[PDB]
Amino acid sequence: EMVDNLRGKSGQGYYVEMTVGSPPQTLNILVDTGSSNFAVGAAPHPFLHRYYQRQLSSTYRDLRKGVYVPYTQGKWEGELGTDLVSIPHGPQVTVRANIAAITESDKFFIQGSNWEGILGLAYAEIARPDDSLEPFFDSLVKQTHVPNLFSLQLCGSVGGSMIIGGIDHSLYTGSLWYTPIRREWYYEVIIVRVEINGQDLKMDCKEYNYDKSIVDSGTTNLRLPKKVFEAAVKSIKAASSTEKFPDGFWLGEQLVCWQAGTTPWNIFPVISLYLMGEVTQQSFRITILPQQYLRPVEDVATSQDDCYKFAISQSSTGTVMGAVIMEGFYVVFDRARKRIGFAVSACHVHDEFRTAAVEGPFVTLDMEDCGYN
Ligand SMILES: CCNc1cc(C(=O)N[C@@H](Cc2ccccc2)[C@H](O)CNC(C)(C)CCCC(C)C)cc(N2CCCC2=O)c1
Repeated sequence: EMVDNLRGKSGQGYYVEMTVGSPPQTLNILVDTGSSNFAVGAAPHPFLHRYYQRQLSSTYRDLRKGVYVPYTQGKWEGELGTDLVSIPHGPQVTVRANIAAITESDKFFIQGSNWEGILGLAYAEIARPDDSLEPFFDSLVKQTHVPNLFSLQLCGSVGGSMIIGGIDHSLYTGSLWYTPIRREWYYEVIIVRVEINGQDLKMDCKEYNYDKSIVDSGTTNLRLPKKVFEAAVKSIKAASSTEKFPDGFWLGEQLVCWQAGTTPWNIFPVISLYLMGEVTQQSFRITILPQQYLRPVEDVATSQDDCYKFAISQSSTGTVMGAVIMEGFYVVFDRARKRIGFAVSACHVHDEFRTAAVEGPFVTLDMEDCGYN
């Protein structure tokens, strides 16, 4: 009954329906594996259709502590408190959790996104103000009999499914390949190799993980360390040289459009990200097609064409495998076994020539540890 319980709009995040307070106040909350704070708009804002009204909740408890959270994009400040929370289209349980009441924000809420809050699903180590603020999932597991695990199937209006407490076999095909969660703070993993159209980038694998690599459903793009990003773009341009695009495109500052239905998918290469396996020197790879890294930008004004933005960008905080990477894959966040599984999704991207895939195992003779720290 949790299938297709996610909605969203490209580049604006995926959200699930939740209720906070008593009586229940329904709100759409963005699913974010890239942070650990559960926060909801709690005051009027230009882009908010509704918000959390603490005065109307008889079960609310103020913690008398303020909180500030800065993201890559946007930031907000609010008041900490606790209240009862439930997930209509999820496990039928009610738990008391910490909630940050957003009273001030900057470039956080998105006009027309349809969500009013965020659910940080990562670990307490990155929660603000500090790790003593128990994240929502932790509270959920402690207070209920929900297994310490959740899976996300993001599909490219959009939708998807967030299965809490288990794995839904009808949401993927083939095998599930697991990569270790290197450290329990962000969902940190290790990339051991990167290929652009079968051609290895030939780089010390530590570069791919400088200073860390994570799985973040709350970030749109595939963000790469400067060195890797430059190498990647050079290779993608080479592969697509039959057409020349302005530098602004490769910088993600400009759209590229083609007449409706004529996008030349074939001139863009497949990007392979090899992830560390559960066994020494073993790995598996997930393949990304341009249908994933060329994000469609819907606009009625430009509807005679199909327009896209390059969804691969530079980062100075490590590799971020965002939503465009997760789309088309069934991703299992097995917190109980400190590992993340990937499998081809029931809504995977593909055309008559290529398809997104999860393949393994691959072996490496190199004995180097790809971990940066
Ligand atoms: C979906 C909206 N699009 C985005 C979002 C973000 C972004 O910062 N997302 C937040 C959550 C968030 C913030 C605002 C609105 C919605 C969700 C995420 O937690 C960061 N995780 C991090 C990176 C791990 C940081 C967590 C900080 C906390 C203090 C732990 C970056 C994007 N960018 C920036 C350039 C490329 C790109 O795609 C595009």
